[PDB]
Amino acid sequence: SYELTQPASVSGSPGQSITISCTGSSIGSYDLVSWYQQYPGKAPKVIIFEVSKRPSGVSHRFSGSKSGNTAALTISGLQVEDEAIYHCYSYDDMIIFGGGTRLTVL
Amino acid sequence: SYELTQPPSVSVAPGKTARITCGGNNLGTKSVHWYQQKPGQAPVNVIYYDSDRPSGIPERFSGSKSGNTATLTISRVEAGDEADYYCQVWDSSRDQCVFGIGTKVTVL
Amino acid sequence: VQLLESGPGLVKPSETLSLTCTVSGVPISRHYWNWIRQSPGKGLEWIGYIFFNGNANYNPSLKSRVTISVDMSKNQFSLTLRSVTAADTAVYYCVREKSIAEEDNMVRWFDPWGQGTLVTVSS
Amino acid sequence: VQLLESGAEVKKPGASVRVSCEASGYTFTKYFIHWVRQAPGHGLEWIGWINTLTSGVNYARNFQGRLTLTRDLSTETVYMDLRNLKSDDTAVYYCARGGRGYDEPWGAYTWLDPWGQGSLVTVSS
Amino acid sequence: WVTVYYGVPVWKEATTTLFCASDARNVWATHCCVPTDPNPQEVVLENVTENFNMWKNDMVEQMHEDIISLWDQSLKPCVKLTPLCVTLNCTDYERGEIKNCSFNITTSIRDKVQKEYALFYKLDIVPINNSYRLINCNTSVIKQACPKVSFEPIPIHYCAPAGFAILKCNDKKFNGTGPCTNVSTVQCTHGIRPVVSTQLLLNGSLAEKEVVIRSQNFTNNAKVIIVQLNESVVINCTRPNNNTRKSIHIAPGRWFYTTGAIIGDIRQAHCNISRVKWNNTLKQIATKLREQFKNKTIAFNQSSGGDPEIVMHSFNCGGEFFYCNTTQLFNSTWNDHITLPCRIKQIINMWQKVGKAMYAPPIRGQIRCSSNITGLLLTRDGGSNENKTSETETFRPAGGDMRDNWRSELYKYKVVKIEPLGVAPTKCK
Amino acid sequence: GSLAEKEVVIRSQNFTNNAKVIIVQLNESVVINCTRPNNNTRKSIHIAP
Amino acid sequence: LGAAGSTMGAASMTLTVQARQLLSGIVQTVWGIKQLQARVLAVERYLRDQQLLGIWGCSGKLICCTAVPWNNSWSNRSLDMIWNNMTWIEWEREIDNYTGLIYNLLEESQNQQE
Amino acid sequence: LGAAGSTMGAASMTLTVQARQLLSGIVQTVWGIKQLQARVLAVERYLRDQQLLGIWGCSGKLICCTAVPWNNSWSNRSLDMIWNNMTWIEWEREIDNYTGLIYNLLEESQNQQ
Amino acid sequence: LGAAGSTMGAASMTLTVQARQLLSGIVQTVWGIKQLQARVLAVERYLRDQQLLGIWGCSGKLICCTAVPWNNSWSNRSLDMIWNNMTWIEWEREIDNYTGLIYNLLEESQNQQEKNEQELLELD
Ligand SMILES: *[C@@H]1O[C@H](CO)[C@@H](O[C@@H]2O[C@H](CO)[C@@H](O[C@@H]3O[C@H](CO[C@H]4O[C@H](CO)[C@@H](O)[C@H](O)[C@@H]4O)[C@@H](O)[C@H](O[C@H]4O[C@H](CO)[C@@H](O)[C@H](O)[C@@H]4O)[C@@H]3O)[C@H](O)[C@H]2NC(C)=O)[C@H](O)[C@H]1NC(C)=O
Ligand SMILES: *[C@@H]1O[C@H](CO)[C@@H](O[C@@H]2O[C@H](CO)[C@@H](O[C@@H]3O[C@H](CO[C@H]4O[C@H](CO)[C@@H](O)[C@H](O)[C@@H]4O)[C@@H](O)[C@H](O[C@H]4O[C@H](CO)[C@@H](O)[C@H](O)[C@@H]4O)[C@@H]3O)[C@H](O)[C@H]2NC(C)=O)[C@H](O)[C@H]1NC(C)=O
Ligand SMILES: *[C@@H]1O[C@H](CO)[C@@H](O[C@@H]2O[C@H](CO)[C@@H](O[C@@H]3O[C@H](CO)[C@@H](O)[C@H](O)[C@@H]3O)[C@H](O)[C@H]2NC(C)=O)[C@H](O)[C@H]1NC(C)=O
Ligand SMILES: *[C@@H]1O[C@H](CO)[C@@H](O[C@@H]2O[C@H](CO)[C@@H](O[C@@H]3O[C@H](CO)[C@@H](O)[C@H](O)[C@@H]3O)[C@H](O)[C@H]2NC(C)=O)[C@H](O)[C@H]1NC(C)=O
Ligand SMILES: *[C@@H]1O[C@H](CO)[C@@H](O[C@@H]2O[C@H](CO)[C@@H](O[C@@H]3O[C@H](CO)[C@@H](O)[C@H](O)[C@@H]3O)[C@H](O)[C@H]2NC(C)=O)[C@H](O)[C@H]1NC(C)=O
Ligand SMILES: *[C@@H]1O[C@H](CO)[C@@H](O[C@@H]2O[C@H](CO)[C@@H](O[C@@H]3O[C@H](CO)[C@@H](O)[C@H](O)[C@@H]3O)[C@H](O)[C@H]2NC(C)=O)[C@H](O)[C@H]1NC(C)=O
Ligand SMILES: *[C@@H]1O[C@H](CO)[C@@H](O[C@@H]2O[C@H](CO)[C@@H](O[C@@H]3O[C@H](CO)[C@@H](O)[C@H](O)[C@@H]3O)[C@H](O)[C@H]2NC(C)=O)[C@H](O)[C@H]1NC(C)=O
Ligand SMILES: *[C@@H]1O[C@H](CO)[C@@H](O[C@@H]2O[C@H](CO)[C@@H](O[C@@H]3O[C@H](CO)[C@@H](O)[C@H](O)[C@@H]3O)[C@H](O)[C@H]2NC(C)=O)[C@H](O)[C@H]1NC(C)=O
Ligand SMILES: *[C@@H]1O[C@H](CO)[C@@H](O[C@@H]2O[C@H](CO)[C@@H](O[C@@H]3O[C@H](CO)[C@@H](O)[C@H](O)[C@@H]3O)[C@H](O)[C@H]2NC(C)=O)[C@H](O)[C@H]1NC(C)=O
Ligand SMILES: *[C@@H]1O[C@H](CO)[C@@H](O[C@@H]2O[C@H](CO)[C@@H](O)[C@H](O)[C@H]2NC(C)=O)[C@H](O)[C@H]1NC(C)=O
Ligand SMILES: *[C@@H]1O[C@H](CO)[C@@H](O[C@@H]2O[C@H](CO)[C@@H](O)[C@H](O)[C@H]2NC(C)=O)[C@H](O)[C@H]1NC(C)=O
Ligand SMILES: *[C@@H]1O[C@H](CO)[C@@H](O[C@@H]2O[C@H](CO)[C@@H](O)[C@H](O)[C@H]2NC(C)=O)[C@H](O)[C@H]1NC(C)=O
Ligand SMILES: *[C@@H]1O[C@H](CO)[C@@H](O[C@@H]2O[C@H](CO)[C@@H](O)[C@H](O)[C@H]2NC(C)=O)[C@H](O)[C@H]1NC(C)=O
Ligand SMILES: *[C@@H]1O[C@H](CO)[C@@H](O)[C@H](O)[C@H]1NC(C)=O
Ligand SMILES: *[C@@H]1O[C@H](CO)[C@@H](O)[C@H](O)[C@H]1NC(C)=O
Ligand SMILES: *[C@@H]1O[C@H](CO)[C@@H](O)[C@H](O)[C@H]1NC(C)=O
Ligand SMILES: *[C@@H]1O[C@H](CO)[C@@H](O)[C@H](O)[C@H]1NC(C)=O
Ligand SMILES: *[C@@H]1O[C@H](CO)[C@@H](O)[C@H](O)[C@H]1NC(C)=O
Ligand SMILES: *[C@@H]1O[C@H](CO)[C@@H](O)[C@H](O)[C@H]1NC(C)=O
Ligand SMILES: *[C@@H]1O[C@H](CO)[C@@H](O)[C@H](O)[C@H]1NC(C)=O
Ligand SMILES: *[C@@H]1O[C@H](CO)[C@@H](O)[C@H](O)[C@H]1NC(C)=O
Ligand SMILES: *[C@@H]1O[C@H](CO)[C@@H](O)[C@H](O)[C@H]1NC(C)=O
Repeated sequence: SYELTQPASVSGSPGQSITISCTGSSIGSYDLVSWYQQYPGKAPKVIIFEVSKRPSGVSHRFSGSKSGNTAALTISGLQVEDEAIYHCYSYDDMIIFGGGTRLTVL
Repeated sequence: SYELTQPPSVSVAPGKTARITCGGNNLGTKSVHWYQQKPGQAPVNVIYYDSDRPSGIPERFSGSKSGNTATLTISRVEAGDEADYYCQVWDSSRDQCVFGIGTKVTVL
Repeated sequence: VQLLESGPGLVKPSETLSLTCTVSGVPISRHYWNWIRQSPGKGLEWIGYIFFNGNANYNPSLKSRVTISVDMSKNQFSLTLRSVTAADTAVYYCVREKSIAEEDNMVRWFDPWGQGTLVTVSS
Repeated sequence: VQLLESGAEVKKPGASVRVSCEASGYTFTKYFIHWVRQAPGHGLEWIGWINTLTSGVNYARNFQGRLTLTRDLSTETVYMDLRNLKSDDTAVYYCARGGRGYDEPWGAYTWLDPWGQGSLVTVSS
Repeated sequence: WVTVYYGVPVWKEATTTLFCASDARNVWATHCCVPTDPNPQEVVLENVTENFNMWKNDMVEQMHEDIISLWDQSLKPCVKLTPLCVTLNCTDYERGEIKNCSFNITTSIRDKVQKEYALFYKLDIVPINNSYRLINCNTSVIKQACPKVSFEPIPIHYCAPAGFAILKCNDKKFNGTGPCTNVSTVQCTHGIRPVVSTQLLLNGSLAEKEVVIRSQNFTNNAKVIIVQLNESVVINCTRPNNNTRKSIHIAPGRWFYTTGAIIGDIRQAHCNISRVKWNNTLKQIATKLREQFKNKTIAFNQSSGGDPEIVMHSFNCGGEFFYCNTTQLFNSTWNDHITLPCRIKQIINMWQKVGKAMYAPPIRGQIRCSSNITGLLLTRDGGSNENKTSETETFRPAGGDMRDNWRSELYKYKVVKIEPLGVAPTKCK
Repeated sequence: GSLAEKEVVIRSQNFTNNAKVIIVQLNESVVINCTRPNNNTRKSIHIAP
Repeated sequence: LGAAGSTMGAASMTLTVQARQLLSGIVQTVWGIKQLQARVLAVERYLRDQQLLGIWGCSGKLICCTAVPWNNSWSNRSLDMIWNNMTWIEWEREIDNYTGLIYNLLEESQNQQE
Repeated sequence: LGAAGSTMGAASMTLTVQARQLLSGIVQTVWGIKQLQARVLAVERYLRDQQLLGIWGCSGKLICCTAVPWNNSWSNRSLDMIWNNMTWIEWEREIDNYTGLIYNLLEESQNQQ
Repeated sequence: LGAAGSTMGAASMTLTVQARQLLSGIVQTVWGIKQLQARVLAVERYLRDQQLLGIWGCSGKLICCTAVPWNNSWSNRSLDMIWNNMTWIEWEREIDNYTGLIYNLLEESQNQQEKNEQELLELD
């Protein structure tokens, strides 16, 4: 939704490092874009806190970046198990979620 | 209160060291400060403790204290150092500043 | 940093002397204030010290007639001598007092000595 | 920590639905609770929140006048009462804990860790 | 050489327990309070800087905890009303505002069934025919406040224990956090009346020059904005319904006090607020908000919350708990008398404490209280609209967190511990 | 609890008085696997207010 | 407190009277418990400082001379900067990290090594 | 306790005899609370006096030399009239009027000046 | 604190070393009562020793001078037999029933009479 203009999908081979991004412009007023991951049939979960803080239970493969209007998630060493829909979370006096990017693994 | 006594004057050749003394009762047990006054000018501290010089004052200035005597030592005295040099102590029994007589240093 | 003296420059015999000195930088509550005078041809004579609070002391030769005021709002101080004589002709110096907290109150020579203002007493 | 939605429901247009969400494993009053819906083809839409201690609320503009969010402290449960349901409202409605503890500068935002399983509400003629 | 000094003028932020002081029946009493200092002269810490923070201020937390404790201790020994949690036979005696309810006390004293009646407000009655339950009959215990105990908002001063000091910020327009330049040291705080209210703050202090609006973060719309006025507005409220008290013997030795009869007619409770003072005050508030939000329009709207305590304005006049309708006041748009109807309740879920409730006995009616409007608790709630709506911000009444009322009076204070020892280099032995 | 450092040791206040409890401390632990595999679920009853 | 914003040197000139000894007693149910605990703690704090000064052989003195040379690795500042520039608050913070060390040195040098 | 009914001179020995910590001793939830509170208060009183003595320049002194001359408005009499006649009880009753004055003078003369 | 088995002389050589005080704490409603009582008593014990040393004329110095003669009703054992042939524990037991007596005597001579003598010097 709004500025969180995520690509419809991404893909790559196992072991490939890939990037998912929304790079919405309304970042600076909150100065924060967090990330969520969701599996089909399941509730979404937080993978990244604030900007690039990885909580317990989340793999080191997942590390984001924020800069200017940049808002991105990099998944290093892509696993089959990482197939999911990924989303940007932002705020502009209200919570805005991105449409999501569908990640598949080749 | 407290006695600080200095000779009226000393005299050195240019380039020689002046030994400007100050005496008093157990003067060496008190912090002894010295200052330089150019005629017509406000004075400046040249030393505040044994071997402790303030910034802004050149290496010519040194001095020390022992026993009942304090000495201001000025090596390589320049004509520009012709001045009245004085000693100072604080007298805690009166809680007052005590100044010495002042020694005129002549540079030949 | 700088201390600048001022005053009538000339007072009459039997006139009370009042000298106001301004502190240009650091607020006056930071250090102790002190006045010293030098009669022409003489060495230094300490007058007294004051502070932000009521901690003060004076030279017994003047003590019964001397106070120094504090103006915190303007960073000013003023030396007042209720004397009558021409023997008080002197250069008055505005100095700030520094010290090290040791036994016997080892007060430092007053580094920021000021410029000195000559006060003449004459009819 | 767990958070559990009531099950799925089916309504006709011009209807209303009541969806509960039960909290467990943490002090209810320590965190804000947000509601979000997942609409097919649209990703996620934030709807609103409650304070849980004071039942202060915030609702998105398109829910004002139709959505009420309330709570019952004695059961540590929050409810969504939504009226004037349209077929356009078919979505999975989820609850989650907002932020961090209430007493934090951004404590209402950036978490949503315990998302519940989500309750599908279908509205259809 | 390391020299040891004692009596050194330094301190560190620290927490300790503060104590009650009052001028010297009421709950604020000398078993918990001591006499005040008639001359608590401030000491200015000339040229020091201190960082203050009204949020996350433990003085607020203590005020909250002790007020709760005092209330619990005060109600602890009072009459349980549990014997009355039976089905009521209710009819009437604005319309059916007050109902005449009949019931069977089947235990009481001496194990005889006693037919009895009482007059209750509809707000304390739950349908279950014309059969009703008490609003908090089950799931909690309702106790009657003791008739001998008053809860008057006597200004309370908090005082530091020896070894501690309270620093106070005298800066004008302090925004609630950050450095304060004009810092003074005090022995005790100013007296703060422990007044409890929701939406609108009563009998607090006033701002020195202008209305000052404080927030932890204005962007974060989840936070409460505290508005302190520099001019008060006086409002007088009343409960005109003259009545008689009925003493019912419920407990083996104790008594329940209810309303037995109404004298004269029934009229809705109300508050009288000036038309002029109110909208002039809003103009001032709106001006400050316009500055804070960069010229977007300021609008005032109604509470949309789910708590009866919040959607209605809430206060206590004498022993009568009032729920007043303020939708009439928060209804305006600021770019470039008023009678508020009220309701009365007998069962109060004070503190949002689960499992507890209290009952408020009648005080014979014809009560009017004048009070000072000193500030507001409100929140902003719009967002995600830069390309969707016009540039208008909307604010609505907010509250229910009692710590906000107390925070608004403690914003200028901090507690520190005095640390008299320290060391420094010297030249001595 | 704790184990004896070298060997099983036996302590008593008195060994002829049979009314005393003999405390035997082992120098090795024995591990016991206890379980109740009978699966259940909880019922919440509103007993009192 | 007092002129805490003054330099350390200036502040020390009134150290004698800053040390006003504003202790409870000389100045003069859960509530009962809290009130009692507070009195006990005030006593413990008072004694703790007196005990420590006793350990260092500083009891009875406002200003106590040590047997420990100043260790300059604790700070690069000259006496002039320390005493006639910095305040006591600033100073203690600069050397707050060496407090335990300093205390240990004072205890040994004034008692075990004399 | 001891020869309270004796002249102050005689009592100069009594004085030190009774300077025991009579404020402390060995004995061995309401009753426990009442006694604990009493014990804490006894400690505060003890310290209050020790602190006051330190303030006046008295430490470990049962007889402490002062820096304040006796002021005759304070029931002067004579030295033999008190040391060899009046008891401490009687004496203090006459001096009670000046207690605050005396304490202020003791602090300033012995230590502050 | 392991010198207890050493002789009195040997152990006294380390009183300074072992004068650990152990007064400063660390980590600075019935259980609350019990612990509060424990803290109060610890303070009381501390103060009792300090008050007692003060009443005897002791400065805090670990070994105090005296003004009371030792006598044979307490012990007629020679000094080597006491200081080098015994531990402190044994010694304390040997003279334990004279503790009250000795303490009263220490007080009477070293500080009660001595202070009276000091007043006489001040009068002069
Ligand atoms: C009441 O009024 C006072 C002024 O009188 C305000 O005081 C200060 O306000 C600033 C506001 O920014 C406070 O916070 C500062 O945050 C900066 C963050 O920048 C980095 O991080 C952000 C994300 O968090 C990135 O977007 C950004 O690109 C940067 O990477 C810090 O850098 C600041 O520290 C620096 O400057 C200060 C001087 O201002 C120096 O002292 C520091 O050493 C450092 O160089 C700073 O932390 C600031 O903390 C407030 N001061 C105090 C004492 O609190 C109040 O904020 C205002 N309050 C309200 C409610 O309005
Ligand atoms: C754990 O191991 C220890 C040994 O390390 C055992 O301890 C011994 O236990 C016995 C039984 O209780 C004790 O025996 C007593 O001896 C007394 C005499 O002691 C003096 O004389 C002997 C002479 O050989 C010296 O060795 C000794 O040092 C003393 O100088 C008797 O008086 C005792 O009672 C008898 O006399 C009284 C008189 O009034 C009668 O009333 C009694 O009925 C009885 O006849 C008794 O016999 C022995 O002293 C203990 N040794 C030590 C070193 O203390 C523990 O028992 C053991 N524990 C277990 C659980 O097994
Ligand atoms: C002690 O008092 C002094 C004097 O008031 C305080 O310092 C002063 O701080 C203000 C800023 O709050 C300075 O004003 C402005 O400074 C900027 C930057 O140089 C300049 O561009 C502006 O035009 C304006 O002058 C003021 O100059 C400064 N004065 C001095 C002498 O430093 C000081 O902060 C106080 N300290 C404490 C601990 O309270
Ligand atoms: C209830 O609230 C109203 C405001 O909403 C108060 O209104 C006015 O308050 C003032 C001060 O109490 C009254 O002033 C008095 O006016 C008379 C006029 O004859 C004058 O003689 C007195 O000296 C005094 O100035 C005023 O009457 C009153 N009414 C008006 C005109 O608005 C009112 O007092 C409040 N009533 C209470 C106390 O509950
Ligand atoms: C603070 O808020 C209170 C509302 O709780 C304001 O009203 C005051 O309320 C008390 C009762 O709680 C009134 O006292 C009572 O008066 C009746 C008179 O018949 C007497 O029978 C009772 O025993 C009791 O004394 C008090 O008069 C009333 N004050 C006013 C001006 O109406 C209070 O005024 C607010 N402001 C301040 C500064 O406290
Ligand atoms: C407090 O907030 C509510 C909610 O935003 C405000 O009510 C809203 O008012 C607007 C303007 O009158 C309504 O928009 C228009 O309504 C007409 C008639 O139904 C429709 O044909 C237009 O297409 C458009 O929707 C809006 O529907 C209405 N919302 C609700 C839930 O009632 C209210 O005016 C605000 N009050 C204050 C004092 O700010
Ligand atoms: C709302 O707050 C104001 C204060 O901002 C309260 O004003 C009070 O007004 C009365 C006079 O009507 C003052 O009493 C007088 O004080 C002078 C003091 O010099 C004395 O000489 C007179 O004999 C008389 O006692 C009262 O002090 C003043 N209160 C304060 C705190 O200054 C007003 O009553 C408050 N209204 C409500 C409803 O709470
Ligand atoms: C438990 O308590 C009993 C009774 O007090 C202790 O009994 C003692 O046992 C020893 C060894 O059997 C006896 O020693 C010998 O007894 C024969 C008797 O014919 C005698 O001829 C020998 O000369 C020698 O005394 C001892 O008398 C007997 N005790 C009496 C008072 O105590 C037993 O040892 C205790 N056990 C433990 C573990 O404490
Ligand atoms: C209670 O008062 C009585 C009467 O004054 C005290 O008894 C005796 O008092 C005299 C002084 O007045 C003591 O001094 C000696 O008197 C004898 C008289 O023969 C004289 O020869 C000596 O040179 C000396 O002056 C006398 O010792 C004392 N007698 C006794 C048995 O004590 C009595 O002491 C007072 N009670 C207390 C506790 O002080
Ligand atoms: C409280 O502050 C407001 C600030 O707006 C005061 O109202 C007047 O505001 C105008 C600007 O719109 C200024 O020109 C006037 O000088 C302000 N008047 C005063 C007295 O400050 C309002 O009057 C203040 N109230 C009180 C009691 O001081
Ligand atoms: C624990 O204690 C037992 C005795 O209670 C020890 O048993 C030893 O067993 C061997 C034969 O396997 C014998 O030769 C030894 O003489 C026994 N020792 C003793 C003291 O009885 C056993 O080894 C001990 N366990 C450990 C780990 O030390
Ligand atoms: C001040 O004390 C510290 C801590 O004991 C000393 O720090 C280090 O000491 C080791 C030897 O034990 C040296 O190898 C390090 O190089 C020292 N580090 C630093 C920064 O000095 C320190 O030397 C002492 N300084 C003085 C002047 O006595
Ligand atoms: C003892 O001290 C008092 C207090 O200073 C002296 O009496 C005061 O005298 C002034 C006038 O000079 C009066 O205004 C005070 O009211 C008096 N106070 C009291 C308590 O009497 C007194 O003269 C001194 N006496 C001696 C012998 O020194
Ligand atoms: C109360 O009880 C009477 C007698 O059974 C019945 O006639 C009346 O309708 C009841 N009223 C209500 C409100 O239940
Ligand atoms: C109405 O009040 C009367 C007393 O006037 C009482 O007898 C009757 O039972 C009450 N009716 C109800 C329904 O409570
Ligand atoms: C009391 O109980 C009797 C018997 O069941 C019933 O007829 C009567 O209406 C009840 N009265 C009330 C007030 O509930
Ligand atoms: C609003 O402000 C105007 C200013 O002219 C005033 O006349 C009016 O009484 C105020 N209040 C209301 C409710 O209209
Ligand atoms: C702005 O203010 C003017 C004058 O009060 C008014 O005519 C206009 O309608 C307002 N516009 C908005 C955005 O409310
Ligand atoms: C003194 O300065 C040097 C850098 O020139 C630094 O490495 C050293 O750690 C400093 N020492 C202290 C005590 O601050
Ligand atoms: C002061 O003297 C009067 C008698 O003139 C007496 O009543 C009063 O109690 C005395 N004050 C004190 C503190 O003893
Ligand atoms: C020891 O001193 C006490 C107390 O003075 C005395 O009673 C006893 O007779 C003395 N004994 C010897 C042997 O000197
Ligand atoms: C004190 O009494 C105990 C018990 O009788 C005894 O063991 C100890 O040796 C006694 N001390 C003296 C000096 O008699």
